[PDB]
Amino acid sequence: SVLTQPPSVSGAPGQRVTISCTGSSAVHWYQQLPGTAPKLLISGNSNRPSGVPDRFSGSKSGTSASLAITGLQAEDEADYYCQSSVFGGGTKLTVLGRTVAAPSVFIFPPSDEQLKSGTASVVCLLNNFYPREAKVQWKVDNALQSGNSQESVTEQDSKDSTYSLSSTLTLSKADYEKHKVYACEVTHQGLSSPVTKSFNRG
Amino acid sequence: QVQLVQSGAEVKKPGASVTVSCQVSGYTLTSYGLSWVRQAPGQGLEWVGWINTYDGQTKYVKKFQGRVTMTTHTGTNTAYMEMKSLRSDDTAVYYCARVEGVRGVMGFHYYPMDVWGQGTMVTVSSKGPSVFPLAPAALGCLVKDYFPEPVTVSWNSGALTSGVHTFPAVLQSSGLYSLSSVVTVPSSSLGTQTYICNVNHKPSNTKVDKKV
Amino acid sequence: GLFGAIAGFIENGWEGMIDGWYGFRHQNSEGTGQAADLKSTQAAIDQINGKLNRVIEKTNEKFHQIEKEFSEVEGRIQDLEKYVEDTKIDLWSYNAELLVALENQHTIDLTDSEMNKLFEKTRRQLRENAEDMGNGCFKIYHKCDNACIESIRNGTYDHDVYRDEALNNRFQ
Amino acid sequence: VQSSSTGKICNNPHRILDGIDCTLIDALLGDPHCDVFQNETWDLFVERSKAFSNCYPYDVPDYASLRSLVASSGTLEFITEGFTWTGVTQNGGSNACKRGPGSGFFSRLNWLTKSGSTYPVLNVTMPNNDNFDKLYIWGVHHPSTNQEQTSLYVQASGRVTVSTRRSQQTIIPNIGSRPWVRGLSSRISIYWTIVKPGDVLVINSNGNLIAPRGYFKMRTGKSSIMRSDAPIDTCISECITPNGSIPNDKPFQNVNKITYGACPKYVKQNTLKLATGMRNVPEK
Amino acid sequence: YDVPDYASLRSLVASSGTLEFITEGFTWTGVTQNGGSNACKRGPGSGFFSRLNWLTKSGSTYPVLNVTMPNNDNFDKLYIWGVHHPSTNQEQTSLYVQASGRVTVSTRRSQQTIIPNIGSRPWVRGLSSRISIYWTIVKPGDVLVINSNGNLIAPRGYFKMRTGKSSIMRSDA
Ligand SMILES: *[C@@H]1O[C@H](CO)[C@@H](O[C@@H]2O[C@H](CO)[C@@H](O[C@@H]3O[C@H](CO[C@H]4O[C@H](CO[C@H]5O[C@H](CO)[C@@H](O)[C@H](O)[C@@H]5O[C@H]5O[C@H](CO)[C@@H](O)[C@H](O)[C@@H]5O)[C@@H](O)[C@H](O[C@H]5O[C@H](CO)[C@@H](O)[C@H](O)[C@@H]5O)[C@@H]4O)[C@@H](O)[C@H](O[C@H]4O[C@H](CO)[C@@H](O)[C@H](O)[C@@H]4O)[C@@H]3O)[C@H](O)[C@H]2NC(C)=O)[C@H](O)[C@H]1NC(C)=O
Ligand SMILES: *[C@@H]1O[C@H](CO)[C@@H](O[C@@H]2O[C@H](CO)[C@@H](O[C@@H]3O[C@H](CO[C@H]4O[C@H](CO)[C@@H](O)[C@H](O)[C@@H]4O)[C@@H](O)[C@H](O[C@H]4O[C@H](CO)[C@@H](O)[C@H](O)[C@@H]4O)[C@@H]3O)[C@H](O)[C@H]2NC(C)=O)[C@H](O)[C@H]1NC(C)=O
Ligand SMILES: *[C@@H]1O[C@H](CO)[C@@H](O[C@@H]2O[C@H](CO)[C@@H](O[C@@H]3O[C@H](CO[C@H]4O[C@H](CO)[C@@H](O)[C@H](O)[C@@H]4O)[C@@H](O)[C@H](O[C@H]4O[C@H](CO)[C@@H](O)[C@H](O)[C@@H]4O)[C@@H]3O)[C@H](O)[C@H]2NC(C)=O)[C@H](O)[C@H]1NC(C)=O
Ligand SMILES: *[C@@H]1O[C@H](CO)[C@@H](O)[C@H](O)[C@H]1NC(C)=O
Ligand SMILES: *[C@@H]1O[C@H](CO)[C@@H](O)[C@H](O)[C@H]1NC(C)=O
Ligand SMILES: *[C@@H]1O[C@H](CO)[C@@H](O)[C@H](O)[C@H]1NC(C)=O
Repeated sequence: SVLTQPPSVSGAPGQRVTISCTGSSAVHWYQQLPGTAPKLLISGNSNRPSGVPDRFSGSKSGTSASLAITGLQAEDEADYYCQSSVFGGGTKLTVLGRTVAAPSVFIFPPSDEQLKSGTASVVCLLNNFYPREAKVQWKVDNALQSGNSQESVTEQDSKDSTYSLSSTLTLSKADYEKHKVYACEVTHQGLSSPVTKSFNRG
Repeated sequence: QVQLVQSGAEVKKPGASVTVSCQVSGYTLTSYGLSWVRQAPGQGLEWVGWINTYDGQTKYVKKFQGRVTMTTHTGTNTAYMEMKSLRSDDTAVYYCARVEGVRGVMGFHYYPMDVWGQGTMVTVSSKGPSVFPLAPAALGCLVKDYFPEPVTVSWNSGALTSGVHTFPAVLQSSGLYSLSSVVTVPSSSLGTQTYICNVNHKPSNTKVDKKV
Repeated sequence: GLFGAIAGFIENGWEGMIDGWYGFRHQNSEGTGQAADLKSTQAAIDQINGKLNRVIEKTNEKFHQIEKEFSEVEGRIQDLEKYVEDTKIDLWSYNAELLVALENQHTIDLTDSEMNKLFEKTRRQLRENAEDMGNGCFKIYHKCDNACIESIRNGTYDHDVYRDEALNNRFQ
Repeated sequence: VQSSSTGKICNNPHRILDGIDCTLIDALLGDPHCDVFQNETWDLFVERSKAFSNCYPYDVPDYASLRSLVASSGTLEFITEGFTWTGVTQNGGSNACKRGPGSGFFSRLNWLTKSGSTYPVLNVTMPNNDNFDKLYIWGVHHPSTNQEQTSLYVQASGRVTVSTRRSQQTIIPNIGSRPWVRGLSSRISIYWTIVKPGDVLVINSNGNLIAPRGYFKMRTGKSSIMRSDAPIDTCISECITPNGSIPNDKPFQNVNKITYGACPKYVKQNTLKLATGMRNVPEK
Repeated sequence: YDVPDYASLRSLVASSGTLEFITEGFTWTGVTQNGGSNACKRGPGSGFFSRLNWLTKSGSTYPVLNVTMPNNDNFDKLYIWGVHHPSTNQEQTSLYVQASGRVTVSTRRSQQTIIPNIGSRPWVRGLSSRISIYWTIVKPGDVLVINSNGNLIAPRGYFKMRTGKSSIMRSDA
């Protein structure tokens, strides 16, 4: 058996969120609040245990079960797993507040220590972008590279109600020196024309 | 009230063996089977095994066969899971969860884990967080290559609180974690003065203060 | 294998035979042909189709019985219940083992007998016109075309009208 | 030999009764969390391993016999009779057995205590004028302290005698401390009496009586009880084991020696091949 | 002595396959321990069963013994206790100040109470009094409570019960 699941649904309070799982072969849905033991949310693909609100629901159709949360509150934001023994990949339910913004890009050259570490890490930062669904395509010597960038996005800040990302990829010491100019090409929803910020040593 | 109370956090060394315990309360241990589920730090739940209380028959994953042993002390309503030949990858939170079937069926095929323990953080590793500067505006610190996830980053511990963004740690093919913390600074203040970032790592017990 | 037909003087099965269980392969001037014998196959299948309903008619219906799993330790009565159940289980396991062994032995003997019966029936049709070569295959001593062969398989082989030619071919 | 099971109990053609958290005796006595099982009937009572008791700590001498005969009767149909307890307080309860928000007791048992400052020698009777057996479940209260014994029952040592034309059964309650169960050191002992048609029941007690409220209509039939954690399913099967329902097309099975219905016979062998063909001699 | 349900006790002891006896610390307050008799001569003097404790009155009183032992181990414990039936009422009150004691041994799940009687019995080895031997099995996580106001032949410990291939046979071979 292998379980599959749609990951990282970013939703606002008061809406409906649908999470999927496709058992290849009794699926149960658990929720893990941040820093707390998992909790049983529904069993038998439909039945809800004692203590959960009626907004949680499950629906099995053939070999694909789905979990629906309606009018979700603050406590419903957590990570959700399906179980059948094997677990699901996981699906983070964040909170979303509406605040239009535009990314602010900064590029920080690698330090000398990681060059001698044999692991030269190049990072690019986008600060205060609202959608959080933007994907940034890295580019080295104006050539795209994939399978190396690692992306990290902070949560929603009540002060600003926007999001920040730091994308980072690593190269070998020989591979780092050979490359001429480093950058990361950003594709954004709130920002129309893609922005380039590059740098070179010197 | 039904409760599962687990042992305290364990810090071991690779190649050792660890024993986690789960004391049940509010019901009889032999009425319910007991599953053990691990969670690596930020890598999702992973089913470890299942003990059939009242007859002692087990079921482990092929990944854990031979090096995990589950037992029940029915006198004290306790269950024990010992993991031998500890590796670095075994650093995780372990949960005991209660499953229903013990007679006629193996419970975990048909029933959910309706009651969980608080879990114990079995950490078998130690690695120092290497700190690097980040300057070109904005400036930050890159924390790299530490195994146990809980690491805090401050800036003089009272200086910088707004404009600082703590990106949660990210994996690596080597199995070590890395994060970054960057703060915007007024363009005049970037050249006149620099700040110091304090990276605190309790499991490796390392506190590194570095500038820019 | 009491008659030595199957795994005996036949010496080989026919994986190309899918029409039935027992059959003929003929070779004459026209060319090699193959057919299956429906009567013998049907007889063997009929004798095999049951063979377990005729001893264990069906499952009897049991509703309330003794307890067979015990938590505590009582003593005499629990010992007696355990003993009774163990005795019943051992006796029924022996019954199953012996029944299956006997049925398998009889099935093997039955199919061997059907093969031998087909061989003997064919040999009796060819009174003096054919000779048994010993490998389960008959040498017929005259012009025997496909109509002749299908008459042999039919069971209406007219041995009288080939007797002179066959006898002349055999004894010169 | 049928050596595998689907793992689920088919709910047809047999009237299965899944006992959620209730044992047969707990549903019989009338435990609060067993109130949903009143007047239930079954062909097979499936008793889960997770069942627990949540009422006054009781004890059934010859527990196996009562469980067996109640399971065989195949019904929990309880007919309330008019018992006349004169001079005693009825409907006693305790905080160990919380029905609703307040104290309570078994719903099929009547805890009689002293009224005012006296406890008369109860002497009641019920005739069996119907043509079925009646099952009467009564009890005897064992208090923890002599002070409690005299505070509930003015006598220093009561006794309970329940008798019919053919048999009698007398219990002398004792006073002593017992292991702490659900906040109490006192116990109930559960006894039963079967009144055959045309017989009479006489209850004579001078203290420590947990009287019946009526009778359970006994029956004869194809009913039984099974201990299994297999989940019930919507499906057809004639043979039920604790491992679930199994097909009875094969004559023998190796799943479980505990069976119900038109089941195959249990054998120790995991496989028995029956030849349905001839000796296999392949080419070459 | 006399064992009600002697066959059951013999069967379960034989099945356990061991006589391993673990002495427990029982606290009998206000009674005299290690009673003995001249019918059971251990050494040159009077004695008793080595696994049983004959408790008599101390001074001129016999308090209501109420002791407990929890089973915190993961094996069953077998407790062998007894009830003394005296021959004469004078002997009953001389050993036990009460005119009629009783012995109740109980666990969370079961209880077992014996009312000793006083009467003359056939003369066996110089005595008309008897011991009645009862047993209790305390499963793991259970508790044993012994409440007696007289006529108690208390246990000294427990026999470690086991499961296995053991049995008993009557044979002179
Ligand atoms: C249908 O369902 C039934 C019921 O669920 C299934 O039957 C079970 O099947 C499994 C798998 O085959 C059996 O597990 C195997 O057990 C053997 C050893 O078995 C012997 O002990 C069994 C258990 O005894 C303990 O529990 C009983 C009941 O509580 C108790 O009376 C005992 O005294 C003992 O209790 C001790 O342990 C308790 C729990 O720790 C404590 O509370 C207690 O205080 C004691 O310390 C016993 O049941 C078994 O069989 C008896 O009963 C069966 C009836 O099923 C009967 O047929 C037998 O003849 C016996 O009379 C034995 O006495 C164990 O060696 C196996 O281990 C294998 O695998 C492990 C790794 O997984 C390896 O390390 C081993 O080397 C070995 O390879 C396995 O665990 C289970 O015993 C059996 N019975 C029950 C009641 O569960 C059946 O399989 C299902 N069938 C299908 C087709 O689905
Ligand atoms: C004859 O001898 C027996 C055995 O020695 C005595 O029985 C004991 O009686 C005492 C009280 O008389 C019982 O004590 C009570 O135990 C309850 C159960 O506690 C257990 O479980 C809890 C978990 O729920 C554990 O925390 C605890 O450590 C025990 O393992 C307690 O809940 C009771 O607490 C109540 O009273 C205390 C008193 O201060 C309060 O502090 C509490 O908050 C609460 O209000 C209480 O402690 C004991 O359990 C009995 N043991 C047995 C084996 O039955 C008889 O009393 C004695 N009789 C005579 C006449 O001498
Ligand atoms: C209720 O009724 C019963 C039965 O009638 C009485 O029980 C009898 O009690 C008397 C004494 O009270 C017992 O007598 C004793 O018997 C002992 C056994 O002797 C038998 O075996 C020896 C062989 O060893 C034979 O020689 C003998 O004939 C008997 O067959 C004797 O050893 C005792 O002897 C001691 O006392 C006498 C007294 O003089 C001395 O001479 C001896 O040397 C020795 O010191 C004694 O004789 C008798 O056995 C009991 N019978 C039964 C069946 O139990 C109860 O006493 C009575 N109770 C009341 C309250 O009335
Ligand atoms: C076989 O024989 C039957 C009757 O003896 C006859 O009707 C038939 O034509 C023959 N040939 C066949 C079936 O090919
Ligand atoms: C049970 O049945 C009896 C008679 O059939 C009836 O008097 C009683 O009210 C019923 N009780 C419940 C709870 O159904
Ligand atoms: C019997 O064994 C127990 C524990 O094994 C020990 O404490 C005791 O001294 C032993 N007694 C004898 C007589 O061997």
